[PDB]
Amino acid sequence: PPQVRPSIAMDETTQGQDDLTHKLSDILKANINVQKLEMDGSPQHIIN
DNA sequence: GGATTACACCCAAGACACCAGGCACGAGACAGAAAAAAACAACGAAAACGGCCACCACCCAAACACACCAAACACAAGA
Repeated sequence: PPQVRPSIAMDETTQGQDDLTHKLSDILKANINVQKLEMDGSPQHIIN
């Protein structure tokens, strides 16, 4: 939940996500990129 | 090859990504691969020349005998 990775406020209008949130976003991007290889051309040096 | 190295408290100071090559789409060229034909192997049909049996005659093989030579028990010699 967001409690484990809360955001914060820089100057009254700004927020950066916690490290875990950006890490989870990167994991999601990696997952979707994986689901973009077994659906089309993939010369075995991109799947790995 | 990692992993740990006093405890509490105070203050100040700076940053809170910018910018550059990859995915998609965006089009050519030999290579990844597919289609064809002509000189590659064989077989059917004709021609005549090489192969088989005669005919054939002169040259090599066997018998007879010659003289000649190699050879083998033993009467004699010998230590």
